[PDB]
Formats: sequence, C-alpha cells, structure tokens
Amino acid sequence: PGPPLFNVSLDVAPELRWLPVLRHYDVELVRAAVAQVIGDRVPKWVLALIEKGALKLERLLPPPFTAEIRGMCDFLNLSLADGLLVNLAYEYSAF
Amino acid sequence: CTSIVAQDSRGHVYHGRNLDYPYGSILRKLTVDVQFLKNGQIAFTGTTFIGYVGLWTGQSPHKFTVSGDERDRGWWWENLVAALFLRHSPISWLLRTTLSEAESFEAAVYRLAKTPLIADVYYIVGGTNPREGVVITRNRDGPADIWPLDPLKGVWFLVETNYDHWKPAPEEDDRRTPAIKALNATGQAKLSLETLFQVLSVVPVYNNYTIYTTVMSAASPDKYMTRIRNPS
Ligand SMILES: CC(C)(C)CC(C)(C)c1ccc(OCCOCCO)cc1
Ligand SMILES: CC(C)(C)CC(C)(C)c1ccc(OCCOCCO)cc1
Ligand SMILES: CCCCCCCCCCCCCC(=O)O
Ligand SMILES: *[C@@H]1O[C@H](CO)[C@@H](O)[C@H](O)[C@H]1NC(C)=O
Ligand SMILES: *[C@@H]1O[C@H](CO)[C@@H](O)[C@H](O)[C@H]1NC(C)=O
Ligand SMILES: *[C@@H]1O[C@H](CO)[C@@H](O)[C@H](O)[C@H]1NC(C)=O
Ligand SMILES: [Cl-]
Ligand SMILES: [Cl-]
Ligand SMILES: [Cl-]
Ligand SMILES: [Cl-]
Ligand SMILES: [Cl-]
Ligand SMILES: [Cl-]
Ligand SMILES: [Cl-]
Ligand SMILES: [Cl-]
Ligand SMILES: [Cl-]
Ligand SMILES: [Cl-]
Ligand SMILES: [Cl-]
Ligand SMILES: [Cl-]
Repeated sequence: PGPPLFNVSLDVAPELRWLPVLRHYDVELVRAAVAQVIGDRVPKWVLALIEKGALKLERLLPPPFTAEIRGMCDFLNLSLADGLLVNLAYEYSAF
Repeated sequence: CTSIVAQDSRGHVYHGRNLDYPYGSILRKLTVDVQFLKNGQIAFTGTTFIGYVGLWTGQSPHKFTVSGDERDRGWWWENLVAALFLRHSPISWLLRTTLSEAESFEAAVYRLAKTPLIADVYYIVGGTNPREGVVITRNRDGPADIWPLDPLKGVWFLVETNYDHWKPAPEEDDRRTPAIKALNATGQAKLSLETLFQVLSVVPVYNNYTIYTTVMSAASPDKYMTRIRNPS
C-alpha cells in the first residue's frame, strides 16, 4: 500500500495549498510531533529567543517558503516560530 | 542515510534512497507522497512529512530524480551566517525548487551544484538516459566534488551514505560496504526497482533509524514507490 497520496496545487496561494492535506490529520498528532522534535533538540531559552525574534528571522527566508509554513501554523494553531524551527531542523544541527 | 543511483545492463537509470532520522515513531505516521500540480497536471512528485514543506526525495517525471543525504561538516556558526547575513537557501527547499523549475537533468545538476546553501549536503541526481547519474558533494558556496557514472569503466552504481566517497567509511557506521556488496551480488543484469529495494533492506543499510525507502526512475515516473519501514 505505502504512505497516503495527496495533491498540492501550486496555483493556490502558498498559505492555502497545504491546508486540504492537513484536514486528513489530527491536529494533536502534528503539534505533539513538533513539540517532540523541538523540545528534545532545542533548549527552552533558545526557543524563547527565536519566538521573540521570529519575524526578523522570517524576512530572510524565501517568501514562498515561510508563506506555506505560516498558513499551516494558522490552521493548526501553532506558533510560527515552532513552524520555522522544524522546517529548519536539518540546518539547525547539520555542521 | 543511503542514496543509490545505478544503471542496468540495458541502459536504464534507477534511483533509490533510505531516509534515516530519529523521532521515527512520530514521523512514520506523518510520511506522505505528495503530487505537486500545475495547471492541473503533475509537475513533480515528492515524499515528505506533513508540516515539512521541503523535499528530500522527489521526481520530475521524464526528466530527473533527486534525493538528499546529510553531510555534517563545518561549524555551527557557519549555518548562522550563511542563513542570516548571506541569505543562502535551505537544503530541502532548493531540492524542491529544482524539481519544479529545472527543465532537464543537466539544469537540475547545475542548480543543485552551484546554488548557495545554509549547510552541506549530498545531492544524488538521476536521469532518463544512460550515464546520467551523479553524486554532488556540496559546500555552502558551491560544489566540492561531482562523482559521475562510468559504466564502461566498471562503475555502474553510485552508493552515497553520509561521508565523502573518496575516503574510507568509518568503522562505526559503515553502511557503504554492505550496500556495495549487495549491489555486486545483484549484478548489472538483474538490476530493477524491486532488486534495488532489496539492497536498501539489507542490515545495516536498513537500520532502526530507517523511516521510509523510496525507489524511482525518472524515465518511468508511474513506478515511483515509497514504503514506510517498521524496523525491529
Ligand atoms: C489560511 C488562513 C486564512 C488561515 C491564513 C491567511 C490569513 C494568511 C490567508 C487568508 C487568505 C488567503 O487567500 C489568499 C488568496 O489569494 C489568491 C491570490 O494571491 C490566504 C491566506
Ligand atoms: C533560525 C535558526 C536558529 C532556527 C536556524 C539557523 C540557520 C540560523 C541556525 C542553525 C544552527 C545553528 O547552530 C547553533 C546551535 O545552537 C547552540 C550552539 O551550540 C544556529 C543557527
Ligand atoms: C510536523 C513536523 C515534521 C518535521 C520534523 C522534522 C523533519 C526534519 C527532516 C530532516 C531530514 C534529514 C535529512 C536526512 O535524511 O538526513
Ligand atoms: C489557539 O491558540 C491561542 C493562542 O495560543 C489560544 O488562545 C487558543 O485557546 C488556542 N485554541 C486552540 C483550539 O488550540
Ligand atoms: C490528483 O490530481 C490528478 C490530476 O491532477 C487526479 O486525476 C487525481 O485523482 C488526484 N489524486 C488525488 C489522490 O486526489
Ligand atoms: C535495532 O537495535 C537492536 C538492538 O541493538 C538490534 O538487535 C536490531 O537488529 C536493530 N534493528 C535493525 C533493523 O537494525
Ligand atoms: Cl509491496
Ligand atoms: Cl475523507
Ligand atoms: Cl544512521
Ligand atoms: Cl523520457
Ligand atoms: Cl570547513
Ligand atoms: Cl516550489
Ligand atoms: Cl533551467
Ligand atoms: Cl545557480
Ligand atoms: Cl565555488
Ligand atoms: Cl558514503
Ligand atoms: Cl564528512
Ligand atoms: Cl509496507
């Protein structure tokens, strides 16, 4: 069988294209996954500073990159800083 | 990780990879195959985790297939400066941008090789014609080495794990040799998607950290196959 198969139209605005896929997923599961990847790898104080200066961090990354993350975090009720940190989980520990 | 691009006796290019990462129990439930569309038509196919907008395994139908493996080299503060002061690109986002904008296997290997990054990585690319298969060892500024297929010379497969291919694999984490050995036994004659999938299922190439195994061929896009693994 394999994993599920979803479509993601790239003609819809970045904030809305990933939302039809999230409907199929329990919000609690995703929010627990983010908390597991961040809480285990990131100290609480680092998470604090990134949460306070998230917008300054956002102005640097590609617009369509942060726009797809932002639209999902507004749907799941997650903090945009928690969304950018998992989407940069590789760049956070790859050195 | 473990990415493998190989060429069979008749001249077809096959591509498969293993994605080894902690937090497996959670990510196996979020793994998905995503078919990004354009004007209604599939523009490319990728495998990611719900909530992760980048791609570490993708396929542009009838053009190329690309996958990424981790390359830890440098210092922590090089990723900070590369991302903040220099506005470099993430690894999983450049891999997706290429699957979307690159028009040919040659343009896909150019972007993946020259585009500045925040951190190092191994980009393993495959194609639709024979001898189209390279392993791009990336710095943050540009490419550090490009390892091409050379069948007539006795190199019909490229095995990339998480270390430079011109150096001896560490004794603690040597998933290269068993992948090579199992590819030597399979033989260039009987190389197919299912026989490649078996190579990626050989311990320790298939370890407790393996989350999913993908096998694909740019020339036969409909055969894209991902299987979530439950190691034990
Ligand atoms: C998904 C939401 C509504 C929760 C988040 C926000 C407010 C950011 C939103 C709100 C509306 C929205 O629609 C954009 C349609 O534009 C098409 C041409 O650009 C996209 C996003
Ligand atoms: C915004 C981030 C921090 C999530 C991502 C960037 C790329 C800027 C990053 C990524 C990694 C990074 O390394 C610092 C590790 O922290 C503890 C030091 O021992 C620093 C920054
Ligand atoms: C909803 C949260 C899901 C995102 C969890 C973090 C995902 C990070 C994946 C990084 C892939 C590592 C590259 C590799 O295979 O070595
Ligand atoms: C969403 O988040 C806001 C602010 O963090 C909070 O006030 C609200 O109760 C949350 N609602 C749900 C359904 O999680
Ligand atoms: C995805 O889109 C294609 C064509 O754009 C359609 O035929 C197919 O049914 C869709 N798949 C899913 C799983 O929705
Ligand atoms: C997982 O770890 C256990 C304990 O070391 C080992 O016996 C087992 O073979 C490992 N599984 C895989 C798939 O490597
Ligand atoms: Cl099967
Ligand atoms: Cl449904
Ligand atoms: Cl490993
Ligand atoms: Cl073709
Ligand atoms: Cl260095
Ligand atoms: Cl894109
Ligand atoms: Cl191009
Ligand atoms: Cl470029
Ligand atoms: Cl250079
Ligand atoms: Cl290697
Ligand atoms: Cl290295
Ligand atoms: Cl299965």
